[PDB]
Amino acid sequence: WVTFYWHWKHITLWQGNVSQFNESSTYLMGWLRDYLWLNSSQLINGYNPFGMNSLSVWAWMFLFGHLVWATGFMFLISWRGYWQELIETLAWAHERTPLANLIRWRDKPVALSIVQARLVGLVHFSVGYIFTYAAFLIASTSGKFG
Amino acid sequence: YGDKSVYFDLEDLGNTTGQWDLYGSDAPSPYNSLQSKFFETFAAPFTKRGLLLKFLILGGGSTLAYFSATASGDILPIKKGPQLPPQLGPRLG
Amino acid sequence: MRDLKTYLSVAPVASTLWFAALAGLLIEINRFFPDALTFPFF
Amino acid sequence: INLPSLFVPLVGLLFPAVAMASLFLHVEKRL
Amino acid sequence: AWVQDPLHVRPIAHAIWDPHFGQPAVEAFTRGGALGPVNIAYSGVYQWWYTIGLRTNEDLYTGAIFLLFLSFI
Amino acid sequence: VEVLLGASDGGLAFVPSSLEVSAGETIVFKNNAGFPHNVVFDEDEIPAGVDASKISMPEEDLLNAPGETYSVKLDAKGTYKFYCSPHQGAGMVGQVTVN
Amino acid sequence: DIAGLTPCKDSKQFAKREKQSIKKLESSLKLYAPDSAPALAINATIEKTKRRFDNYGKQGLLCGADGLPHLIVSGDQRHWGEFITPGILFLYIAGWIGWVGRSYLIAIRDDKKPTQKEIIIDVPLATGLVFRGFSWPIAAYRELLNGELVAKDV
Amino acid sequence: PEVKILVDRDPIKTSFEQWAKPGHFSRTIAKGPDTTTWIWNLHADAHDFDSHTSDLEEISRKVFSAHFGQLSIIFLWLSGMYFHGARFSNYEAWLNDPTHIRPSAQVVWPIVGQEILNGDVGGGFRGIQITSGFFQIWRASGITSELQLYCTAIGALVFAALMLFAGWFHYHKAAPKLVWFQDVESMLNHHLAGLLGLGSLSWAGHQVHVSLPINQFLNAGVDPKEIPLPHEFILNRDLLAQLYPSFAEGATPFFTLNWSKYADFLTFRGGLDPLTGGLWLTDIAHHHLAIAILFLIAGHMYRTNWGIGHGIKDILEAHKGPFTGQGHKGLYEILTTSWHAQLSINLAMLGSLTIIVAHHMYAMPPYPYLATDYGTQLSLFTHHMWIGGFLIVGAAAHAAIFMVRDYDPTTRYNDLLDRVLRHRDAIISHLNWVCIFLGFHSFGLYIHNDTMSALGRPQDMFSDTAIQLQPVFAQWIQNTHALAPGTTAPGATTSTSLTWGGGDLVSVGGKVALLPIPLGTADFLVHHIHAFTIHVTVLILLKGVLFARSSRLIPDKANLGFRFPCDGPGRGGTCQVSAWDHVFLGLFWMYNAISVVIFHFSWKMQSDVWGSINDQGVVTHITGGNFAQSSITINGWLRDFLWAQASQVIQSYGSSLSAYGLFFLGAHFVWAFSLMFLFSGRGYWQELIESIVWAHNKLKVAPATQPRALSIVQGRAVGVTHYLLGGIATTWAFFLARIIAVG
Ligand code: CLA
Ligand code: CLA
Ligand code: CLA
Ligand code: CLA
Ligand SMILES: [Cu+2]
Repeated sequence: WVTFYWHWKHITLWQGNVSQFNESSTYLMGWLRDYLWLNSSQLINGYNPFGMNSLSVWAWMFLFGHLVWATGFMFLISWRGYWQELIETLAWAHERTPLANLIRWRDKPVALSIVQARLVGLVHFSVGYIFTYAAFLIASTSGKFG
Repeated sequence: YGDKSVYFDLEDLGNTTGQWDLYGSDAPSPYNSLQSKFFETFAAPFTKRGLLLKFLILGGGSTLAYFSATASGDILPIKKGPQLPPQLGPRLG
Repeated sequence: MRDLKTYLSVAPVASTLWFAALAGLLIEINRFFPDALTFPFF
Repeated sequence: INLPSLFVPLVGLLFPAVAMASLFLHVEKRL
Repeated sequence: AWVQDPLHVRPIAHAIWDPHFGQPAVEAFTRGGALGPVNIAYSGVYQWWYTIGLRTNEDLYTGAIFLLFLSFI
Repeated sequence: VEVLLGASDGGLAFVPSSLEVSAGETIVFKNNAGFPHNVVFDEDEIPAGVDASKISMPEEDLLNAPGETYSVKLDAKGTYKFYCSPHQGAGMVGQVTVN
Repeated sequence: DIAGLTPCKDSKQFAKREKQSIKKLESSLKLYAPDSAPALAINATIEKTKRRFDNYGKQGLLCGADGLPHLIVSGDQRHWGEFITPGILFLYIAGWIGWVGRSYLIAIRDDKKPTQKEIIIDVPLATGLVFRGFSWPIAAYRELLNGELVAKDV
Repeated sequence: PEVKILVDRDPIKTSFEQWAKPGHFSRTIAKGPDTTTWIWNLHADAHDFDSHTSDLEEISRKVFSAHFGQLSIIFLWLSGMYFHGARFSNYEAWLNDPTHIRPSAQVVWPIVGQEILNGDVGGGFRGIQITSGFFQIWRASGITSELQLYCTAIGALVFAALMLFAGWFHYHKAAPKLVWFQDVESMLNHHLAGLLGLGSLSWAGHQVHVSLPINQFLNAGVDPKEIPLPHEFILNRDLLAQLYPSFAEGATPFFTLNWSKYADFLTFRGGLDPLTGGLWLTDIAHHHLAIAILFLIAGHMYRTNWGIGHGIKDILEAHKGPFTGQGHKGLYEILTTSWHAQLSINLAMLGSLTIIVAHHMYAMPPYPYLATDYGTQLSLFTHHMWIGGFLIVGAAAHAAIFMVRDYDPTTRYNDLLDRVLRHRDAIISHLNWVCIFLGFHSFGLYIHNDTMSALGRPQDMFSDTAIQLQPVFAQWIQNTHALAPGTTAPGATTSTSLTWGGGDLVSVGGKVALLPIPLGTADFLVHHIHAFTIHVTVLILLKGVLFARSSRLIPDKANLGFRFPCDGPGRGGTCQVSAWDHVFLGLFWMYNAISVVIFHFSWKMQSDVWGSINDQGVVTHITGGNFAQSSITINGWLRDFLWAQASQVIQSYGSSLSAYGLFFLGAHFVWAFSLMFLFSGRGYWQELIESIVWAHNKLKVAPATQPRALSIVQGRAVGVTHYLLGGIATTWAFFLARIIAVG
């Protein structure tokens, strides 16, 4: 919230269009449309079926941060029991197959711990968060350069 | 073990725990001796764990180093470099 | 009747009737004094 | 002769290979 | 180049060497008057180092050497 | 004269955004990229020809698909400012006169 | 004036907004029969919109550069109608609600099966209790002074 | 042995005694509540009849009368729809000019300025444009006045009353007993022949006399009020003889077997009506006639009382082979003593059916002026897809409930069920591998395309111009279908749809009803994405069912019951090791799958089929074929589909589509809100409620029903339901706002 506020106020001040914020900042559709959807055109047009430009690396990272974030949901929603039983049937499958049971693991595969999974999910969530917002911020200010 | 209905016996735990090998051949070398004597004489110096690992790592490393430090422009556009004049930024450039 | 009076005072029904009455009251109030951003009497 | 042409593959390809092979070897067997 | 006209040139962070890059990407990323694909710095180290006194590349080289010395110690 | 709504870089502007055409000269607002681009006149100022629908494209309905062209004709002495209601907040506004 | 704002009645952007609003509705009235149900409904809301703007002008609201009536809550006496008298009214009503609820909870706390009287409201007791909220401020003041509003022993 | 009506008189007396008592069925509930958790339990186990008791007779009596109650609710809903179409609609105006007036059968009261939602739908009417497609049904049935709609509404009202009364009657006065329910042979004989056979024969009878002539008159251009009333078409027959000459012979063709003399109104044309953009009504009538004959014969298979017929037990236990031991022996005893088995079978089949219905209705539009009503088409497809998905997930839920509660090899042993339980690990391992492989080679292609495009290397991309992945099998099949009429379906003139091919675009009122749909590389990619998502949700649900009783993790999972939090953080952690938790995930993956499906449908339709036709025959589509080149990378979906299509809903504020914008934002909110329940655990919340309770106790305002945080299972349930509500509602708002604004 803090950084959204700062960025929008300044991105409207740098265009000499402060009335745009002053008027559309008082309702949340204004935040969605006039800030997020509006300032995201160049970024998502970093590469398209008609070529790419210097913003492409951000357009890529922007989607990267969306992927990471989303997979962070897995470790946060799905819980250990489910995965543990899936892993155990995977272990059966590996031990039972020709030409590959000749290879043996050295630690029995286990699902992640409970606290370990909460940690991994939080790390994914925050990394995705940081990366997608950094991509958007740098591409939306760098695109207009003002 | 396997006396009509029983399948458990302390004397033969491996049979009881299914420690079989379901697909091993127990057959003699299908390769002709002459052929065997040609390979294990030429492929011998590569069968030492530390030796093979160190040689593999360093040889492949210098392989990659040479092949990328001396690649030509028609292989990697990254070394061909730009071929056009550059544009200007929104105000800078 | 006695049991109907009881059931009509169970929590969900009591609260739906209460909130329907409250909604009616507020709706009528704003139907008579619409677009009120302040208290203009005193 | 272009210095990136040498250090970016070695540090991006060779070094992680060597380090991960060594660290797997160290972590995955008993002393 | 940046100390000569701080307002009309973009600062460069470091060069790009990515064998996965295509020709149009090579042409698209060569900015700032460089001879190849580069990244544009947004850390603000150019303005910081310019404010405190550094002017030439020799200054930055002495600085980097001194800092390697310091971290070794 | 042909005006491209939206830039190849995805920038929300007109191409050229500001220009001057001759009298009774038709101006074509074409869509280049970034579409739902809708060209809507300022309706404010613009001495004479004060109709709204004559040059304006009604809100809600806008240009559809990648390349679309809403043909206007002006033919009014004076200067007019054509913008895009969804994007006029990102600076996608333009001024076009006919002296 | 306060915070650089100007009296909406004398502002220009406030008027421009009113005329623009009224303008679009008039367009909706057109393309139908002049005295039709839909047209009559559109007229009604046009008059309603004109009344709202005149009411805003009359009440002396403050308008900024967008012409929107801003609300002052600093305590300036020219503006108590915006926040403070509605605030006192709210506090009264909310104290009414909370005091009646607390009164009820205390009254039913003495039966053997008190949860029975919580999932199934004793409406006769509730209707006996609702109107003490009218005097809830005096009752609560005297309960605080008595020392019986806050439970000791906890 | 023989079959008869067998009843019990007044098993339970109607009374208000148990209404006063909350949770009378549960002994623990009946007594009363100590904490807030008791209130939640009261609702969670209200309809779980098989746990309130153990008698099958009582369970089935309750089930019967609950079905009656549900039928009554459905009838009330139908009567509400018909009454709103009669009183608060512009149905007659729409009937006069269908392709200019927008259908709308709901107005709002002018209370707080909400009358802005009463938008201009045309026809001297201001209301909320509806997408139910009810106007198309009423027009296809022949309804021309609002008097007919009033009569229909009142008839459905009295039918709802009748259904409610029958529900009361068959539970409190005359309740059947177990041997009456456990008769499935006669039940099937009656539902096949009586409900579906007679039902469809009766509907074909309606269409032959009412819809065919009235729609003929309407398509001839007659003013709707100048059309004869339907009963006239029955009284005066030459009225029909004029439109349809072979109504002159009058049923003697039906007995001379000169059925060809009926070729007038019983056709096999196929394709669409070039005037209405729907199927030929003379084709639909013939269809229902044949359907009726088929079902009427089919409801005569099972033996009830007269020797002839089939014993289902015999058919089942006749089927067995060398791979399956004694398969199908013992299933008849399983499918007649457990309601959950039947429920899961029927739920799976009904979900499959609903989704087939969605596809066939988009492809072969059955109603007049439906195809060119883009909003109705999109909404109908999306709604039926969602319904089908939910039903299919419920199938798995109840299969698991059966496995946990009613499966018993001591008394009811079946061989196939046992064998599958015995190699469940092989099953799940192979399904796991298939999911992984399919996920790598469908979504991995999208990631490869995205990076190939971002590295300025489009030639290396998996596209129609760089590296083609052509669905040669689908193309071959649809070309086989296009060539079918005349070659291998000689009695048909047009292919069964227009998506097959042959050219023959059909338009209505300057809008495109249908044209051949082309399949390129993007279609290949997205179809494999579909296969992937379906396989993964199947994996989750099947793993939940097969491992519901026991696993190598916890050896006595059935004793913990079908639904439970865990068995402690032992063996490493057993969070959500129960069958119910598997259903909770499947809903997440079902959501993903159906979302991707409806996005695919919407984009492909707005890109290659819908659009406006013009004077030369130049078709400008909604998006100029942007699906063939932009849908191959994820950036294309985010930019060309969501960002582009999303603009309509964002600009909805200040107009009559403002409610859609409001629902967009509100659904975003409630979706994000679900995450609070889905990411946290009840321990933190209990510990916080502790101090809140302290704050209350400090002021003698603490409640007696002790406030507890929700159960672990309830928290997951609140989290999944809010998530689904949020996501589905935001998609609903987006679709509707977009297709009503651009359509
Ligand atoms: C933390 C400081 C730092 C960082 C982040 C980078 C980052 C980068 N350097 Mg670099 N470099 C550094 C310090 C650093 N350098 C120093 C102090 C020197 C000596 C003056 C060099 C000399 C150097 C050369 C010659 C080249 C790069 C290149 C590169 C780029 C390609 C990646 C690579 O090949 O690795 C770096 C390759 C090296 C040989 C660096 C070795 C020197 C450092 C001190 C190694 C430190 C390793 C240490 C044991 C681990 C530290 C822990 C922590 C970093 C995890 C990359 C952006 C290449 C390039 O230009 O890309 C276009 C290139 O050719 N660097
Ligand atoms: C975007 C977030 C996300 C992602 C990427 C996944 C991914 C996956 N899920 Mg998951 N899931 C998610 C969200 C996500 N889920 C959420 C929010 C929930 C809560 C409801 C679930 C619940 C869930 C369940 C219950 C299950 C899965 C399963 C799976 C796996 C399916 C098998 C497969 O597709 O193989 C292929 C892998 C992919 C398609 C991922 C992308 C692969 C990338 C593009 C390849 C790149 C390789 C790259 C070169 C790596 C080298 C990099 C180098 C630097 C190291 C898969 C890895 C199922 C499973 O386990 O499968 C057996 C399973 O049962 N998910
Ligand atoms: C030709 C005979 C016939 C017909 C038409 C039906 C029709 C129906 N049965 Mg039924 N049934 C029959 C014979 C028949 N059954 C026999 C012989 C048995 C076994 C003895 C059963 C046992 C049975 C069970 C256990 C259930 C049904 C159910 C249903 C309903 C299914 C839901 C539906 O499709 O909604 C379609 C809606 C309509 C068709 C609306 C019209 C409704 C008409 C008026 C129904 C009248 C038919 C009825 C048999 C009349 C005889 C009763 C008479 C004495 C008044 C449906 C209305 C389900 C149900 O009860 O739902 C409540 C269900 O649970 N049936
Ligand atoms: C013919 C369809 C059908 C039938 C008859 C049943 C019947 C039954 N199901 Mg079931 N189920 C179905 C379909 C069906 N299901 C489908 C399609 C799914 C997939 C979602 C499920 C998944 C499912 C689960 C996971 C469970 C059941 C359970 C049960 C049993 C108890 C249900 C209960 O009383 O809970 C009470 C009912 C409620 C609390 C209603 C909840 C309100 C919903 C969630 C909100 C819906 C929002 C609304 C649509 C819009 C918002 C309104 C709001 C904004 C005002 C019961 C025998 C439970 C069981 O234990 O079996 C023994 C069980 O846990 N079912
Ligand atoms: Cu625009």
